[PDB]
Amino acid sequence: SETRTLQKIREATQELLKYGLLEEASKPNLYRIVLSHPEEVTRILEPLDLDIGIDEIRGLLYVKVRLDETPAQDEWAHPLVRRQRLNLEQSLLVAILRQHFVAWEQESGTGASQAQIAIDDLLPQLQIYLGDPGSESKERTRLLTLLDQLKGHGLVTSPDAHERIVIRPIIAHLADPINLQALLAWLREQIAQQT
Amino acid sequence: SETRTLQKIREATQELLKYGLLEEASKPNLYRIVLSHPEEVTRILEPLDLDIGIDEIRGLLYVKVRLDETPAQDEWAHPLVRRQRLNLEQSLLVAILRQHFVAWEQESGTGASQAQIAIDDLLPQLQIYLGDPGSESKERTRLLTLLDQLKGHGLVTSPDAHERIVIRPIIAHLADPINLQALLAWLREQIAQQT
Amino acid sequence: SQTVLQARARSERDVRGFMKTGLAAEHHRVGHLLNEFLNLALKLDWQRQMIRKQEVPLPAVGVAVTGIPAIERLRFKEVDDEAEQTLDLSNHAADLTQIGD
Amino acid sequence: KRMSEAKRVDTGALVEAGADLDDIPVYLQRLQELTEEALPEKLNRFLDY
Amino acid sequence: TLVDALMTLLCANPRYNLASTGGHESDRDLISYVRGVSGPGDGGEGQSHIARPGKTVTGIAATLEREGKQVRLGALLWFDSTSSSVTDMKRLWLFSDNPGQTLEHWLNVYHEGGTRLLRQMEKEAIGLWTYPNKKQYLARLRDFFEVGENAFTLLNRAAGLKQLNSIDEIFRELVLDDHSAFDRAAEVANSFDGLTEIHQ
Amino acid sequence: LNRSSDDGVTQLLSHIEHEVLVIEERLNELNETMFRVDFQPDRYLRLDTKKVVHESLRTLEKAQRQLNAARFVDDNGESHYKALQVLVAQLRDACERNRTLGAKALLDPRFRLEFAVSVMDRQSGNVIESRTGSQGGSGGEKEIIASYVL
Amino acid sequence: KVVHESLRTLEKAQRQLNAARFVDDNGESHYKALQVLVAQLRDACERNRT
Amino acid sequence: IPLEEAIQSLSSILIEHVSQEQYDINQDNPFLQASRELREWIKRRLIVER
Repeated sequence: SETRTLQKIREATQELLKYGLLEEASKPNLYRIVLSHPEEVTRILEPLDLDIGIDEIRGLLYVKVRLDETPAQDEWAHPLVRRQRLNLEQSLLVAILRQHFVAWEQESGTGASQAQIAIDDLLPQLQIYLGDPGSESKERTRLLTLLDQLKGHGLVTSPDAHERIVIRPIIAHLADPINLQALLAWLREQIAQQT
Repeated sequence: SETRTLQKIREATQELLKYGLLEEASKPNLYRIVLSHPEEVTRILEPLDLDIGIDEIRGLLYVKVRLDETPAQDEWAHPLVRRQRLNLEQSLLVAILRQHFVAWEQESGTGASQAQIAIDDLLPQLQIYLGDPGSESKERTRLLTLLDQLKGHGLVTSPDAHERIVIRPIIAHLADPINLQALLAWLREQIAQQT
Repeated sequence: SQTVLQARARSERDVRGFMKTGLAAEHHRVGHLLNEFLNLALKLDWQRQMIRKQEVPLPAVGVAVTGIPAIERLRFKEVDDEAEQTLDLSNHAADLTQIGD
Repeated sequence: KRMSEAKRVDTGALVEAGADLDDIPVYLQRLQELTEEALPEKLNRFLDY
Repeated sequence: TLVDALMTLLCANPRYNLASTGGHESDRDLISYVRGVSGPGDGGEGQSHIARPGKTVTGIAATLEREGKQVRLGALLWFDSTSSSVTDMKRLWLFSDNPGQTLEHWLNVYHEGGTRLLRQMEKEAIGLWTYPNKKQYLARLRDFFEVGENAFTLLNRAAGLKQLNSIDEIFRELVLDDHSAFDRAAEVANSFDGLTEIHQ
Repeated sequence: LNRSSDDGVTQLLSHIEHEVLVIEERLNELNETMFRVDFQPDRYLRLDTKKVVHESLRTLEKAQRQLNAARFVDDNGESHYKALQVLVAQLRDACERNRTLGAKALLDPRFRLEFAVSVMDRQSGNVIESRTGSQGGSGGEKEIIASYVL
Repeated sequence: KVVHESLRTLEKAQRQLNAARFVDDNGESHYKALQVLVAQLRDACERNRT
Repeated sequence: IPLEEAIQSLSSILIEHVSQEQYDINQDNPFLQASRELREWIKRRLIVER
């Protein structure tokens, strides 16, 4: 009887609300459809106070809160988007990945295909701020579980068979990147002070 | 140009999606709002393959999957369903709860008030099926674990001070004649396999 | 004796209640289907954890959509700083006029 | 088919009735009740308001 | 920097550095002052441009006098960590009419102890008031100076705004008090809710 | 199809690279001129540039590579033709929508790089301000930034 | 004094409702008119920044 | 027997049999060993806790 919203756009909206990320590099058809119907998706998502911000340069979409234009509420609050604060280790790892992504973009450009970073490369860098937990096995297990945890948020890909990882473009649009730089530099300076 | 759904409707539908079900017994100001504009809520939920289902007799609104115009798909494989498929032992307790609910409902008539049941009455019922481990502590822990897992589905509240639990009226819809007939057919098929 | 009699007091009270239920649902349609299902349940072998971890084909209702993983929602760790205090509040008498031409 | 569709549109009053021919009397009773008492009362209230 | 140090207390939602932009947009925020961000930085790893990256404290106070009577406005802002997000900055606005209460006094008290100490001092001392959020403090300013809320915002946008591009906009948004009947219209619409429910 | 060649697209991309290199080299002379003046007591300004690989160029390169791979699977040349059609589709769509920045960042040399004013230390050469605009600044300082760059 | 089109349309709906009270039906058209009046209020309240 | 007192008594008793290596009686943690076997018996229906 009544018209139904086209199939692939329903698929796109459901997937985008499941993961929060769409990438031309991993779902080209859906990304193309969503960009070819920019008004329809934003109209479907408008009732929920959700809205998509499109990053053509990196070929990435992401769901961001739509709340009103600078109302009396300085900080947005939403019923679905439950705010989370990462624990210390996750914060430091995200800062490391952020710095690597920014450095690589400084050389190859904005949106250049990300160079894979070996798992072995990361362990010394976390050892600067966390030391050695007792064994190589323990530290590698910790790093792998942290990478798996971050893959949930879509910041990184799963390690390949050669044990390297890629940095998802999403990491550029983190909430407040100034927090990572400041905390990272602060701990880096504290360790030099104490040593 | 820009058209925003009525802010009240946005609030009501956001809460309804957050909790998965709504009631006049707890949130009347939103239950009425949804009950006055069912077309708007249905069309807002239409793209996500979610559809409202109304209950004026008891004061219950709930959201349910859709297969219309994309049929022949398992409901739980839907992308947004965030909880697991029901477990057999959980459905057993669901059947017992539904039996108590029908008794209470036909005693006090379909309508207001809550269908309360004491934890004492449920331990014996399960004792027949699940066996007796000869330790009231262990079987009490088992029953509380089952109830907690059912709170994840929104069928019951947690035990309160007097060791009682309210059977949320949504149970009347989770186990109704069609679903029970399908469940009976499947259980008979399993029994036949066992032979 | 007062423990055994208490045990029977619980056991009898919790069956005199169970039988009041069932009577109220013998002729109600959903009650009838429920009694059929409950009867069919006994044949199963519940002791095996695997049999009572099957997945019945019941529908999904009250499906809740939450935790939309918007990237903006994240926040980072707040590491406390406690080494020292900046009590210094000097008057800054160095404000004497030293200015160019 | 038509009983299933009626259930779909139906708001709660028939949650306790299946889609087999046994339960047709309940649907007929619902239609009778709507035609006789509930509908005219609701219409009277609506017009008065 | 000084003009905005003053204006942080006066206006509800200030437009910092307004005069430079020409009168239509502001391009700073309270955090960039508390931390004293000197500029956009080197754009890479460097953190040299930020003055007080660690746990820091800050305060501002303005003293206005009439016929010898002193009303000393004040404000306190501090971080407990490196975080520079608005929700982690903890604030305490202050209003007083006692000459003895001073910003240095407040800073010394804070150095002795956190917010709880200042709240106790509020009970102890006469002619002093504090507010954990800016709204109640602004209400106090309104009831003290007997002016509608629009007046201070008018003052802020008057610090620059050397254009006056449209008299209508200025007199509609910056001069005339808000008397819109939106709440009354909402109430009137809600009166028909019963009819809608019955009809549905 | 055998006689057909892929030279057309690669030559266009090479020409675009030449244009970008020409623009960068021309900016190089301005950078050298700008070294001679003091934007500040001991700071001399400079113009930088990064390279913006728009998603369209990545997709076009991927299509070209898969075309190179598709020639060597024989199905009456159907796969090769399909790959060529896919590759040509991007170009045609960009031509039809040249006004959108999406195609500009693929066919326009001016959009292949992103500019940013920078402040250099005269002695050490370490950058202090990677000024991407004039947000913030004191005014007057804003004025000198604007005047220098313009 | 500048009367905007919105107030004029609301006045037109006011008059339409006033004249529509008396039509003979099940109340359908009267309810239609009343709701179309209120819809102007709700729409105005929601987009209050326009 | 209240359960905690039962654990106490059984743990104390097990200590007086550690020298019986003929049944692999160990020394790591008497309280945990009690917590284990005082329920191993319950599942064997020798003792029942109510």
